[PDB]
Amino acid sequence: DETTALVCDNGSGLVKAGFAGDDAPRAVFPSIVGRPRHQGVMVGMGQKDSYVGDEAQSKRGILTLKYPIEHGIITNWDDMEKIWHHTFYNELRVAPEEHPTLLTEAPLNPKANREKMTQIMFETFNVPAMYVAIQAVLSLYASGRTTGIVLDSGDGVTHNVPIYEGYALPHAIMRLDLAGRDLTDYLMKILTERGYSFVTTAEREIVRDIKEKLCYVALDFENEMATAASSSSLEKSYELPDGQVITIGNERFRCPETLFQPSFIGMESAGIHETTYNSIMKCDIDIRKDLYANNVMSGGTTMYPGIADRMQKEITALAPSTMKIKIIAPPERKYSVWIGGSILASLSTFQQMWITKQEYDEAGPSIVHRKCF
Amino acid sequence: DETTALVCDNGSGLVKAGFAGDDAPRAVFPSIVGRPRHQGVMVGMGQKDSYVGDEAQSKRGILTLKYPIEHGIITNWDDMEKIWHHTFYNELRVAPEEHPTLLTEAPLNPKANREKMTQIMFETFNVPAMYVAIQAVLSLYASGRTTGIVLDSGDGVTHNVPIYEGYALPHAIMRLDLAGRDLTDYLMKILTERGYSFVTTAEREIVRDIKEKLCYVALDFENEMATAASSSSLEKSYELPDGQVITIGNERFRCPETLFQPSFIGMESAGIHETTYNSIMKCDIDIRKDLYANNVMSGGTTMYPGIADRMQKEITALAPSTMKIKIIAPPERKYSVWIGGSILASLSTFQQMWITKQEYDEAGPSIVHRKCF
Amino acid sequence: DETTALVCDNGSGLVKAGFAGDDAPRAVFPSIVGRPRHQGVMVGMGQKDSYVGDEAQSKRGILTLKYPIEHGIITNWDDMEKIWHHTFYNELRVAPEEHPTLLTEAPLNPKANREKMTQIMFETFNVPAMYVAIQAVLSLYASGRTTGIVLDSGDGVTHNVPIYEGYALPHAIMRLDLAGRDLTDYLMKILTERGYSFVTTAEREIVRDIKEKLCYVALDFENEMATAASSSSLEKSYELPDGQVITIGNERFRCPETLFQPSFIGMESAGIHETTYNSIMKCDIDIRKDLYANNVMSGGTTMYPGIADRMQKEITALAPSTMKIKIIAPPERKYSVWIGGSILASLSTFQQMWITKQEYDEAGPSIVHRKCF
Amino acid sequence: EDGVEDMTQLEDLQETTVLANLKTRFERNLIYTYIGSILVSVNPYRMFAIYGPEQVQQYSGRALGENPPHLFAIANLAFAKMLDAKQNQCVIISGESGSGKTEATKLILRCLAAMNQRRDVMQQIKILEATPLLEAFGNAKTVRNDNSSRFGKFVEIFLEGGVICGAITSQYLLEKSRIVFQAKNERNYHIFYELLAGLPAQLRQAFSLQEAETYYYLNQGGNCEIAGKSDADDFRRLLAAMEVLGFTSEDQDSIFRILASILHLGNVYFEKHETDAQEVASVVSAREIQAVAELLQVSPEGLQKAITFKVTETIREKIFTPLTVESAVDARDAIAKVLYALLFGWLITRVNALVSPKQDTLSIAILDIYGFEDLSFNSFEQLCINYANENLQYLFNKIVFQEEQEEYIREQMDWREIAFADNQPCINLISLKPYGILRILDDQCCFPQATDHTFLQKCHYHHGANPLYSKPKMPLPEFTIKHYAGKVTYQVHKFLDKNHDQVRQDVLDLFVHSRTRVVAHLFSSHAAQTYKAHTVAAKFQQSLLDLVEKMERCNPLFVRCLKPNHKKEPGLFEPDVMMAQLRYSGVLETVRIRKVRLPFQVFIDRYRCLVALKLNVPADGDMCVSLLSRLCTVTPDMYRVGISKLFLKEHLHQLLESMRERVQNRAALTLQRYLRGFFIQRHFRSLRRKIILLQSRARGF
Amino acid sequence: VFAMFDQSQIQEFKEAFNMIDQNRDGFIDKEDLHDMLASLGKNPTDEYLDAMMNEAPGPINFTMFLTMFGEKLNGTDPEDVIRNAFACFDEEATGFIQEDYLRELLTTMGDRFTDEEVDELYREAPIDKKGNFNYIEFTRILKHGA
Ligand SMILES: Nc1ncnc2c1ncn2[C@@H]1O[C@H](COP(=O)(O)OP(=O)(O)O)[C@@H](O)[C@H]1O
Ligand SMILES: Nc1ncnc2c1ncn2[C@@H]1O[C@H](COP(=O)(O)OP(=O)(O)O)[C@@H](O)[C@H]1O
Ligand SMILES: Nc1ncnc2c1ncn2[C@@H]1O[C@H](COP(=O)(O)OP(=O)(O)O)[C@@H](O)[C@H]1O
Ligand SMILES: [Mg+2]
Repeated sequence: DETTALVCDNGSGLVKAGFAGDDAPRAVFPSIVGRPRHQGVMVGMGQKDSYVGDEAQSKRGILTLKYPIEHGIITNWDDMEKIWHHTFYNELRVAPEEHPTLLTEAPLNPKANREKMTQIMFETFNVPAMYVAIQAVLSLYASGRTTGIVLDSGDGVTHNVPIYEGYALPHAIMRLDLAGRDLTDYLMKILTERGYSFVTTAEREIVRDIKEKLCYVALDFENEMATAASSSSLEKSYELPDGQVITIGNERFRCPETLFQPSFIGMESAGIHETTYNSIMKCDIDIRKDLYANNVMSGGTTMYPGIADRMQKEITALAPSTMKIKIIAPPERKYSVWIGGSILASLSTFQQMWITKQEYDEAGPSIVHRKCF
Repeated sequence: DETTALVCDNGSGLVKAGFAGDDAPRAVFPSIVGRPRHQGVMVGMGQKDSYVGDEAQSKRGILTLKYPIEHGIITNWDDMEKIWHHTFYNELRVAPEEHPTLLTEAPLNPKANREKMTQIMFETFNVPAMYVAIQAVLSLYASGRTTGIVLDSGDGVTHNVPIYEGYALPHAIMRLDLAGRDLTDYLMKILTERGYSFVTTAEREIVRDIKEKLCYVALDFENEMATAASSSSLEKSYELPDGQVITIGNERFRCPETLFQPSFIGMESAGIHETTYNSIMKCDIDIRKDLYANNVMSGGTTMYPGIADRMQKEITALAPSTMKIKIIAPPERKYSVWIGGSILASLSTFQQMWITKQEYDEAGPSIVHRKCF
Repeated sequence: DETTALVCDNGSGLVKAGFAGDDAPRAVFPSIVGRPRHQGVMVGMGQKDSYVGDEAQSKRGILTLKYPIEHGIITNWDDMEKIWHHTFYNELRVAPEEHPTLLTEAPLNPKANREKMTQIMFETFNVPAMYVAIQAVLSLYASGRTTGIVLDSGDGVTHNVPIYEGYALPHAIMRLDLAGRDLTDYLMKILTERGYSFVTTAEREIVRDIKEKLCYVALDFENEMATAASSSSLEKSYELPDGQVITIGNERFRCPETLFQPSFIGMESAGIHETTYNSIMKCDIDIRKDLYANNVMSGGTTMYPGIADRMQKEITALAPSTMKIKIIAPPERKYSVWIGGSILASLSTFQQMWITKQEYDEAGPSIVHRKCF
Repeated sequence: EDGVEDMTQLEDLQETTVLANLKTRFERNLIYTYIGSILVSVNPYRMFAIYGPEQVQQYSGRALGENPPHLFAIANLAFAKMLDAKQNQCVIISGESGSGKTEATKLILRCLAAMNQRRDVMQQIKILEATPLLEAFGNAKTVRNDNSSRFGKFVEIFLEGGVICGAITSQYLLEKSRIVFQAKNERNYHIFYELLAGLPAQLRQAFSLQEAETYYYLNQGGNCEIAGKSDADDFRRLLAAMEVLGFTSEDQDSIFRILASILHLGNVYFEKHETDAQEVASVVSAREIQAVAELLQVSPEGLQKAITFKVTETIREKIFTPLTVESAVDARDAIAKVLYALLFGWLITRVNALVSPKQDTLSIAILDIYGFEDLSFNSFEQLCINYANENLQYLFNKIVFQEEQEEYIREQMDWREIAFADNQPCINLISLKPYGILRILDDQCCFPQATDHTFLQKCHYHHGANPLYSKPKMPLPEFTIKHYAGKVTYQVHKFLDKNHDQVRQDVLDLFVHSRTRVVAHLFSSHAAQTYKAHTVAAKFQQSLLDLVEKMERCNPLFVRCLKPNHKKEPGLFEPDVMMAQLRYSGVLETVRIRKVRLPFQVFIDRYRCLVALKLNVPADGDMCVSLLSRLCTVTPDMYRVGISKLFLKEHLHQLLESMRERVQNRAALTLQRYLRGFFIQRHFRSLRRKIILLQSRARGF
Repeated sequence: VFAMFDQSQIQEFKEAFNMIDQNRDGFIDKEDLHDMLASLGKNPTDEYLDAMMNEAPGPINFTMFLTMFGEKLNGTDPEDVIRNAFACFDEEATGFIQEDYLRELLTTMGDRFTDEEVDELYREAPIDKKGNFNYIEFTRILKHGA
């Protein structure tokens, strides 16, 4: 009867899991699987062949860390099963065979990904029901709006979804394979100019922490670079795990600049502002005014200081001066997809949109293409 | 006892409804029905399958707008029922089963249209009485005259009806299938010369607004074109819903010119002035002098600035110089048909001309052919 | 004396140039201009700032490719000059200052486009004479007919032009901004369902080649989809430039289906068959029977296998069964516009229809509006 | 001796017959009547002999035969059922406010205390003294009554072989939305006005209180004073009751502090300040917030953040999200409602602990529940009220059908399965999980841009085909539900504003860490006990489910208190008022369930006119249905008359009656034309055969 | 009725009708009765005989005469019908019907008859003091003759 649904926002970098109706995810941990890369010499020490989540980062210095998801696509289907098993049993401490599960996926992913998630849910974990949602719709659900264009940016992909009065325009949906992971790689590359070498996968986590703590978005790039070159007031220090101290200057704002200039990492694509403007201009002329004032930002990559100010400046430069530009960046936008999924999964009217086990048995794994979206 | 009659002037483009005895229509809204053409992604948003009237234009950017009436003929009989239901219940807030209803129709329409309106009124809405009137007679009623020739022009049809001392000459009644909708289409076509593309049905409304706000009738076409080409003082700007600004020059007076030169839209018919002169010349020689001085103009298409001046000039050129030409264009001619219908439906002597429910039950839907006109 | 005229059919995607009187274009190459997007490190390598035509596709992997024409409108007037200079000098190896030039344009383009082409021809290249023709008339000239409705479809626009005994009906001319480029974009979008990512402008050419080689039009869409889903006999393989092999199934016929269902790419317009039927029904009742049997198809987008069969089926479904429907699709319809232009420019009676340099000097760039069409 | 006690024994039970019998009983000063085992009591507004030990011994046990109806019959019947089945039983006293349910409960409590223990009456004294506190904390003035109980009082008397142990009092179905919202011409609960009126002056200066017109939570009605009620006297009586009930001065001071904190929290306003990407509500004046913090011994900044901020708190961070004006208003109202609910629960728990029992083997339960509500303007509270009444009417109909089945098997007959249509469809229409009205309301309470109009549209779409659901013709903001008591129209005006009752964990944590012991204890207990109930409707449904779950382990007994006149005149009666009360009380549901029940001797006597019934003393095997076969070509469906005589269906009954009246007409015509023949006889053979003979004989010699 | 005849009274009934019912206009005439009375011969005079009969129901017609013969009194009034009619308004098969009960029954239902007609009936009906009217002997006397 009272079977609470499970909301699992398995992103490329973080797993956000919890119960429907809650205000925050119950379990948040990195989506990594680690394996030992050294020689075990003590008897009985070395009987574990895999580490998932936070225990993979506690043992970070002897493991090889691998991500099962790149750019929103699950490429390793055994590590993904390990991560889902960890989430269901060790983290949520719940039995999946008696809870409906709600999962999320990027708008323009291959269909085999969704079919394989459906098959794994219905055959390995024996869930009673299933649904796969689109992350931007859940961002709007969490934002308390029915009209707006969502700029979601995790660390796999960046996509734009314009929605008006609950109606989506699929032809105006954008997608970029440029997100937090590429920012971490670019910061790792440009940290070599000061003589800092981060090579292994365990140092990728240190570079990611540096990026989260120190990096920010400059309102204007050229004068910021001139100020950084003409003085030393923009430099900050960071302490490495072994006690060494590093210092970074213009690398603080040069790393997030690749979101607006993808040419830094050798991509021909346009910036996030131009992508958003292009997505808006692909909609009806009667929809554009409402979309201009409902720019909803979601994801962890949108958490840089000053990113909303620059997005508003760029859109104002692009859009006509008559329109009013608003960038909605709630302080909890890092969990907006999960919050929206929790809101949606707890609705009583939503109970008729689940993919039940009987429907799967009847129609194969392809039922998810007509039941979802 | 005191059952107030309802006057419903359902035209091709606008519905003008109200109560008999009032000085103005109670409800005026576009005669459109819209349906969603995009994909609904939010749960609970998208449960409405139709929008009628102003709510169809609020949601203009996600709907497909369709007109139930073209050229004064009802072609969609379910959308028409939806529009009538909206008018009776949501707009007038009245119960149709206790109010006689007065409807209007073009002079030379097919008989099936009138029979179907009678059947719908007497079987779906259960009105106690009914009458179908001719719009030009109501225009004369509103103008306070019994003698004159009426040039009514909505957006479906344009017709001429000469009436002398309350007697109509049916053999001199003209009809043109050229009206405001064709003007909107022609303006949409000629707006592409400056690079403005309006394609969808939602942009048809924007083009219609442009035509209403900026277009006018030139006193003489050739010198107006020469002036427009030799300078730039006739250009005006218009702001689109999303903030873009368009500019139009000679298109301001080239659009209404198709009323006097139907050859612009590929029609062999004569202009409205020549049609009026031909209708006058089909009457008795003793009627022509009075008709020449009682040219009554009605409808929304007659609302262009300078249209009366050019009509008088053209008729003076055609008619002999001895006669005196007068063009009566009251400032409220956009509602003259409704005003005349309201005047007629409130008369005490008119209570014997209704088509009662008993007469319909006795004689079928064909009673309207002998009771009306 | 014997100054041979030049026929230049500069379309949105391909330039078709040659000499009047020939049976085939002398030069056919893509209408692209490329610029380097990477860093030049060798001394002397990187002194070229632009690549036009086939040399822009040889260096495709280091350049940013841009089209000067979208939807039949020249948007970049310096790249267009570069392309015309290339055509005149490097391709045709002729001096433009001693050869009359014949150019083509879509029926309903902005007037500034034609005026600017006239100005560029008469002031930059110093041609002795000029003419701008309509592509559908040239298609009829190449087809050896004087009566028929032409469905021309390049990759910028799709237009219908009904002509009877050499007389055109301008009010029945249709235009769609849906053509080969939109088909390439839609195929690029739907290729992501199998995990194939084509992002850059250089991969647009690969997708275009895939569309040209593998795509076809299904006689009926629903049973074709059922057959494709119920088996795997409709799948074909394609080899990418670096050796990777891709496979596509229902995407082979789902891409050209947007010509008959523009709703796939989010357009409210009607299919090409309904557009052709509507254009026919806007003509005189005495013209329709001859037009029904003279449906002439022209352009590269009409080169899909099975497109003529489906066009005939759809028109037969729409048109009355009494009429006889014929779809004329000559095997060389990809060059019909150029062939017709070559036939027209070689006529002796046509020598009086050129726009001479003296007339341009007298009347400004606006002479082309009264001399042409 | 013209009236009757039990209407079950009647041969024709109709609404007119029930009204006539009830008014005949009332005119003879006979209040109580019987419907099977269901008692009906009309409030006479006059002191009647419903007491006295002689009545107790007269009704003591099964020695009376229940010839006269009385509440003592219900009491000793419940006692006998308990001693027979060794199981608990409950008595449900329903009815409108002022219809006499309260003194009915007090008389039942006195009768049980007199007949069970008869050696010690301390339990009844201890449970009667707690009544004024519950009356002050759970009643309010409505547009229909001046003192209406807005909750269901559940008194459970524990018995051990005739020994009265401690009693447990429980509350259910409390109206949460009245604390913060009142309609026109109605007040809040009496406790706030009594506190503001009768409080000592220095207490008011310490709490910074003022007159009731200033406070927002009380002045919404516009009439803060009742014409005919003294608040100070009741407040002093409440103090006396608390002193008797062991409430020390510190506890009373804490209660007054909590109530003053609620009142001051009700006076906080917000302004729409402009932020970089949103509108943020900020408190106008910090005086009220500081006053509430001081009265509740909590942090002022903590309270201001709990009012104007939303907390998203995971393991590794804690994010504060500013709220809007409406969200802040909802948070403040939810805090006030939870404070009041916790205070009431604490008072009832302390009262129960004062008279705590020892064992738990047998118990008698008394429920004082409010009844159907159909006002002029009708809204969410009455919707919940009618839902609860429908769920009780389900059990009422179950009991009535059980009695009907017992009657059908009471004598010797082949008992058939009798059809019975229960009111389950109405319950499903209101609160079924997929698309119930309350479920739609709960869904709209978290949907992004939901308002009352969208909720109405969803209801119309989902329930447009339901026979019980009805839409207005014109686009009016209302809908109609066909209850068991008739069509009821609900005005959707603030359904979403009245349903927002979400209290987050930050508020509970703030209130736990208070410097006063009672508030901290209450909130710690609440956190320990706490659930997917975030709305008023969900909590109401949970409480009603708990109440029902407490009430299937026993066979309920129903007492239906009615009202003869709205003017409280002792003797004046109206027929329309009786019809309305019978519809609302569900008494007519028995008549609806009955439709076959007609008698035997009627057929024996007054159905001989057809074929001049030849036989005498027709027996159990009498030719009765075959009579119909050979006389009226009527299908055999009337079950059996015999000894157990309940056979005739209504349409056949009317057909036979109207056949009888044609027969009477024809017989009268025959007799009258025969008598005309006799008149012509006497006329002609008088004026000739009695005159010509005399004349001829006189002429003779 | 034509089928049923009470042979005891048929002779008197038919003699009365043949003395009253003749081939005439249709109204009852004093001519035939007066001729039968004064067939021997008597001085005709109007000294004290100015009013002979005045309470006929109305005009008589041969068709209406046959209807009256078929329906009212000629060979009619089956005893079972009378007993059943009188038992319809009583619960005891004994036929003790209260006189006042029949008073209102006759004076309120059917084509209403006056108390005068009920008394007229009682001029020959034996009734007990308490009013429980019985009808066996009265019915037999009415049907056989007198
Ligand atoms: N405060 C921050 N500043 C900058 N980057 C951040 C911040 N917080 C998280 N990120 C980046 O965002 C990415 C994770 O965001 P998330 O939305 O959880 O991704 P996903 O949904 O794909 O798992 C990581 O690469 C992380 O480095
Ligand atoms: N001020 C105006 N100037 C020009 N055209 C107008 C104006 N007002 C209305 N119209 C045109 O007149 C048409 C509607 O007139 P109306 O008489 O209401 O039509 P109908 O009676 O057929 O509904 C519309 O096409 C509208 O664009
Ligand atoms: N065999 C083919 N099958 C499908 N599409 C084709 C084929 N050949 C050319 N096309 C498409 O037609 C377009 C070019 O046709 P063309 O008539 O040359 O265009 P334009 O005249 O506008 O330059 C290109 O988009 C190309 O992909
Ligand atoms: Mg009109």
